Amino acid sequence: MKPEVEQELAHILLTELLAYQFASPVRWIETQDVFLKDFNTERVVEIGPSPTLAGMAQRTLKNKYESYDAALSLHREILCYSKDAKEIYYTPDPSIADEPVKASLLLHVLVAHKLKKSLDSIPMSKTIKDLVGGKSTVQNEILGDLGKEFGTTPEKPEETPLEELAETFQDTFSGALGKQSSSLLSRLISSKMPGGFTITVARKYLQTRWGLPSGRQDGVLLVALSNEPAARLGSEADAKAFLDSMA
Amino acid sequence: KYIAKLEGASGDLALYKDSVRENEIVLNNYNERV
Amino acid sequence: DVIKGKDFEITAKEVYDFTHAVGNNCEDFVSRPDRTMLAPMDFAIVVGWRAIIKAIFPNTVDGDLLKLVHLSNGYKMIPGAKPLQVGDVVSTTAVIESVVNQPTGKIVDVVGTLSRNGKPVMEVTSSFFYRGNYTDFENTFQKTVEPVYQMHIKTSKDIAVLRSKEWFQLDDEDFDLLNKTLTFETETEVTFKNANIFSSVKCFGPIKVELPTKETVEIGIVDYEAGASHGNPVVDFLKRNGSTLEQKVNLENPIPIAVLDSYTPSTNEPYARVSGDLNPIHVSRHFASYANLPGTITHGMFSSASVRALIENWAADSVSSRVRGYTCQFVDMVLPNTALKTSIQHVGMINGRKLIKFETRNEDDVVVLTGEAEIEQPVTTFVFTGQGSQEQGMGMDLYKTSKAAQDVWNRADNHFKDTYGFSILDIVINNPVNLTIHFGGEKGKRIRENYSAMIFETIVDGKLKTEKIFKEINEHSTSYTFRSEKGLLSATQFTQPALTLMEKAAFEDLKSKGLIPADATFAGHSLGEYAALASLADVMSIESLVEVVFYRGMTMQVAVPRDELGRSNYGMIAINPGRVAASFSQEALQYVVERVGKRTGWLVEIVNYNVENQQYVAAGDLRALDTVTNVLNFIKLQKIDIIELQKSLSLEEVEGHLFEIIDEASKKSAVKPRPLKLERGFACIPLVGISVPFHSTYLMNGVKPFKSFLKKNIIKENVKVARLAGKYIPNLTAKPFQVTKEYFQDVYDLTGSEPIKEIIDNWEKYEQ
Amino acid sequence: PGSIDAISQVINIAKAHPNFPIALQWTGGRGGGHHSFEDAHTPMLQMYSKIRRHPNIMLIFGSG
Amino acid sequence: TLSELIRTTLDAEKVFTQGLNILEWLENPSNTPDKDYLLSIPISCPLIGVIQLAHYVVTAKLLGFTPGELRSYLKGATGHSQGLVTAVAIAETDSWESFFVSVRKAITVLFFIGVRCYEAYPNTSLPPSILEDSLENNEGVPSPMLSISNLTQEQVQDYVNKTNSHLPAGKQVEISLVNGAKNLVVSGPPQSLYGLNLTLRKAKAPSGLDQSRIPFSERKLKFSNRFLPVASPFHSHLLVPASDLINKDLVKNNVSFNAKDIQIPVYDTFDGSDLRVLSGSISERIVDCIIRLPVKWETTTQFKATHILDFGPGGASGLG
Repeated sequence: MKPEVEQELAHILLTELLAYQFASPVRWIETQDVFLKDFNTERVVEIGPSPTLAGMAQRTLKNKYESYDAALSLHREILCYSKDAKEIYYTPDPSIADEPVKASLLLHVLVAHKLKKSLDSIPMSKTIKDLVGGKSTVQNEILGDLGKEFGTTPEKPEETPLEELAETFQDTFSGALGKQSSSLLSRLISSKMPGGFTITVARKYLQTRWGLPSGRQDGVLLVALSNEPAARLGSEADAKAFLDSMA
Repeated sequence: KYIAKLEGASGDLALYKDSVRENEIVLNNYNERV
Repeated sequence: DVIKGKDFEITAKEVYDFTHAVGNNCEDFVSRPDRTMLAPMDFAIVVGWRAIIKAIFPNTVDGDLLKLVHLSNGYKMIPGAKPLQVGDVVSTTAVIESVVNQPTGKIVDVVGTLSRNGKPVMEVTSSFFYRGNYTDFENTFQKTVEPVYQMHIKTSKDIAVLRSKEWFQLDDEDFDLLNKTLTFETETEVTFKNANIFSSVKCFGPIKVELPTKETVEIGIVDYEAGASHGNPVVDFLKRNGSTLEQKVNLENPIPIAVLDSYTPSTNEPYARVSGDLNPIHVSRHFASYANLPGTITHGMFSSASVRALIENWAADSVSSRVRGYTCQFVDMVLPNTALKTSIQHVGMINGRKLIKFETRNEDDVVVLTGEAEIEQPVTTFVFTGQGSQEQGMGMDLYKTSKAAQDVWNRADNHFKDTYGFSILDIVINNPVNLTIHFGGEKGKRIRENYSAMIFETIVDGKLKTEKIFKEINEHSTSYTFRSEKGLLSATQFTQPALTLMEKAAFEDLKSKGLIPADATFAGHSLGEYAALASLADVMSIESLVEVVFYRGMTMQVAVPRDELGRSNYGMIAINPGRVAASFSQEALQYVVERVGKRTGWLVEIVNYNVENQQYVAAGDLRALDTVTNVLNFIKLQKIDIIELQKSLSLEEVEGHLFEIIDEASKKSAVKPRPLKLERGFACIPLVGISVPFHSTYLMNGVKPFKSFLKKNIIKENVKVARLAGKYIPNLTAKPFQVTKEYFQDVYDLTGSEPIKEIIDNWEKYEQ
Repeated sequence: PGSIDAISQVINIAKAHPNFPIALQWTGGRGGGHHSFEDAHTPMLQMYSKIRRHPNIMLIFGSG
Repeated sequence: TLSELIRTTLDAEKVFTQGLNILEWLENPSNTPDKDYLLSIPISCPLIGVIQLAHYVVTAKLLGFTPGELRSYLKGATGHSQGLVTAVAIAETDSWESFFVSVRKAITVLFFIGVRCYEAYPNTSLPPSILEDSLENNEGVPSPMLSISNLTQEQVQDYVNKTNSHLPAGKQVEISLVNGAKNLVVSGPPQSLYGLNLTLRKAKAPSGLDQSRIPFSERKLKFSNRFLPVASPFHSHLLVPASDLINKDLVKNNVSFNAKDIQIPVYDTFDGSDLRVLSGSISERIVDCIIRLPVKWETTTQFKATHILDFGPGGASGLG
């Protein structure tokens, strides 16, 4: 076929195609069942003010393309223009009085220290088995710590969120640090680089400069445990600026 | 929060709804006791 | 002279070996049965090596090959060809691009050309660096293949500039260059004298012009030939005055995709085996120490492949086909047992292809690898919405920002004012209740004549009638007024163009941002159909498009007699087959609807086959529509499971019963106030403000005026075959757009077109 | 006790006074009168282990 | 002996890229390979065996016992998935000199099981959209083995028949380990196991609910579904082509287990029977007990005893 004539045919063909589209039914079944099957479309983009055709495509795949999509390991992306602009344009968005320590703060610090993670990377509304990688030795090691720290635990504590599990301890717990947290703060000052000044001399600096009594003193030390520096810092003067940022 | 998160989007919504409905019955006893 | 390598049989063995060496675990390179094994684009170096590396060997290119530095390696899949299958026999063809003497040493650029069954498949581009001090200017040259440059000729000055250029040799001197599109396929030979001054500039190649018939023809030669020159005049001319075929468009903000840790192996032995890069400086310590290196280094080409595997993973979603062009700059060298930290950024688009830019650092936070990756969009289908959903100021947020949007609306709006004497924008933004068109002045007259010439065809008791729209409008008319109850925006001769504009506008923004694949398939629901064609194949101008869509709305408004006020005896209703009964299917509606129209005699038919067993639309007689919603109200309240007693209990006593069930709803709905208010019930939902049974057989009559109007606004030299073929899916013939006999036949079987049948009768116009 | 959490509380009472006998009268939701929402089986299967750690607990079953 | 088995076997060196000089990897931690490639099955399987044998040694030596004495005090022995081979090897040991010939077999077994199963079904790269989704749905890193806590065998079997109905033959999943009464492991393609995890997230409760005021038979189930950090589907129909090639690679490496050499009962991991009471080759059964046949652990730990010794890896995470 010569492209001069090929042109002429297509022109004529399309002309009656539109003329007679007008007065003959929309066979949108066989439309859908061509680009979904005969082309294996990985991404449909509905250009329109409402996701009408998105819905029509979405529910066609729900009905008869369950067995077919899984059989090809074919991931499908359904997008409308109006709703799903950001995926199509590729422009996502960036996204002083003394008080005994809370169980909610102490719980967060014991979990954050064991996971080697920061004091804000852990959200409180999350179960213990969730924010662990299912390691389980890490899981029961945390539960082993909470047994030492608070004493009596609820039943399956690793299935109730830290936010929910905080108030349960808060009732029977009051101020006094105890076994596990003291031993971790025993390491924090000893293993790191308050080289000259021990626990007692570190306590008096918070009480003198900032004006924090015993209850407030412990809470600042727990934040320092979650923000453990781990680099061999030199003198007292750097270690004073460490306790300043933690306060 | 779990209402307002899912309301933005119907299974596992009525189960949040009668959970906060039940807490209002217990809370109605508390301030009556107060 | 050209270097050719041995034809290379790809084996299931050699790919499997190569993947484990580099650590590419992508699904496409694993022997799953049925779905053959692919070979990576990295694997080309294994094929290419024997030819490519030969380029640096001759006596005239004299270098200490110990102090060679692998600078950059680039792959480029030619457009259209599929990547390497397991069964492929691959011919290699290595051409050297550039030998150049710089102060610090000599740069060698090599261009491999892999061949499958005689077709080019991909270009392998390697740059190599001999360190030292070379006065080798005689054996120093630059034979490049410049990319294709295209010029749009618009003005009488663009032509006059080209006529001033000696190297613009035409075959026909008189040839008309006005409003044409020249494409320049250019290569250029250069020989040197100094590090800066060229001894011989030679630039040539054919000059093709874009024809209306989609294929180009060569009627022009570039013939530049100089002596002692400084730069290539011809290329710099085409940079500024023309443009490339493909335009890169940066995002507003680059997106960090991922930051990943790929590690170098303990030894370079396993890569050396599969690659054929047995270079001793990678493997033997004493050789390494002789080259003044900090020990046995990891292969350049290992690092390239390793990073590419993550690019393939994290940007192409575990698919080998999508990655189109990968280049890799080697900044510094890499030791075994090192921890490479590669950051991946999606930075830009080029006509529906993503630009990936990556950056790999070691432990010491030193730049090691940079490069670019052209990656395809997934397989894409654009589907354009139909009527129904239209609010005040729809897509006006997009009009304010996008330059491309501003183009679409305004150019249309300028036509609406200059031809039909209103602002379509005014309509969208304000949604007025009454609009008055005035025909005063010479310009007013032309608009009035444009309202006159509108026609339609309805069957009036006897025969056809070529009655015109707007009976009020004559040669003595001064005003015509458009009247609505709520606003003109919901009166369908305004709804339709606005909807069409919004969608087209949206598209052209995406096209301007280069978010449109070349190989995208497209269709549109009823109206969107038109927008789709204007969008993806430039079938009509914006000018010619909105004209038709406007005329469509007009012919739809009048085809039904609606005497009383804005109230006809026709309408349409949306049905949910699932709501009435869990067994009620397609094949249940095709009985009920066909029977209600055969029994009553009143026309009712299915017009929208949208969602299977969830969303269908029936249009026709409002009396016949009140029956169907009541018959479907009856089967939902009985809930007498249809598959149990369809043919299993009462064989064709359904026809007796369905009638009995019809004739107590049929003879109940015939005694209603004449233009009957329709209500909703349990499955059938009425489409509000829809008064016309469009897509029914009723309006087969008024096509000859609609066709003849399409013929004026769709010119033959505005229809690209290539940009429609197996991409366009109409609504009439839900099969890919193909120009073949079986397609023409399938249309006429539904249509009854005399212009179509006169083509099938002599399909022997293969001979011009 | 009605719930898993209530069994726990009983246990902690038995820990406090290990010499004093405690009748642990378990009742599921199936019993007559003021009843819980708990299956008879599920909580006992969970808690039996920790119950029988304390000898002074005398475990009694009811409800139906 | 493994460095030996690299050159002895046809195509091992390309699978074993980074060598197996584990001496240098431990004595100098800087030369140690990555933590992504050690977890690959041809190098993981035998090294885990080594650890189990090592725990047996550090037991026996501190007692002053010869291994022949330590096995004699055992009434019985068995092994979870690949520990079963190392269990039978403990039944064979007699003295410190005739210990290393059992060490040579536990390796041969594990080694070829590791290699040939990597050949039969190697794990592939996952789409990151599936990967990212599973991470924030708190399921593990997608892998061919999926652990289901807190469901009856019945309850799991319902939720696999739903998934397997929509799958063709060569991609179906199956219950592979029955660890506890309510502790199951399903194996199959990681792609397919994601599709199973879709169905699971439907019927599961958000963890911060407090179901305390819902009737029990209307409560949503509160269970843990997550992938296992492995690189191969063990006890799956996917690995049946490996089965034939491993028995053939025991014959050429002069390794078989005989009923008379083993002096304690070793418990079959599917029957719970004694392996000593077979007519055919013991090695051929031990392969099928790992590669094809599932593991009903409950019926395996059927024996009555007072004390059980978990030498197995993990410690607190251990089988014990």
